[PDB]
Amino acid sequence: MYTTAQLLAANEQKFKFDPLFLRLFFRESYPFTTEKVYLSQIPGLVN
Amino acid sequence: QNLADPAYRRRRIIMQNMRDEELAIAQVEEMQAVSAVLKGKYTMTGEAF
Amino acid sequence: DPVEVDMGRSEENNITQSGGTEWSKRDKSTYDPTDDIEAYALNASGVV
Repeated sequence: MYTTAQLLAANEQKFKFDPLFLRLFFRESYPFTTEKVYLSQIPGLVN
Repeated sequence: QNLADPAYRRRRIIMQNMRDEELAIAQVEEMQAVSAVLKGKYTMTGEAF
Repeated sequence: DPVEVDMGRSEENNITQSGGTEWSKRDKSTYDPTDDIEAYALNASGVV
């Protein structure tokens, strides 16, 4: 029983990961009300 | 999820068409400048003219 | 009496340049060693 174990600090093992993508590209967020979502684009070419 | 009447759709078509015609004018306008300071000559020739 | 200490080092922080590519099997002029530096700095577990 006579052990006297003295505990010191621990580690974290934190990760090298940051978004960089929702933080630079996908910056604006949109919730959904429907199940599907379209993505239309207008191709314009006058003459 | 949010439609409109064909009337405001007609308004949208009118505004878009005005935009397209203005763009076509601005674009065809540079043709003469390109001919002028590209050769010193220009040709104003095309059908219905 | 022997007392062994495993400090907690990982083997991928104990690289040996052994191979055909350490530094001496290269041209000193054309090669940049920084590529090895970042290739080893990935498993840094923090800033170095």
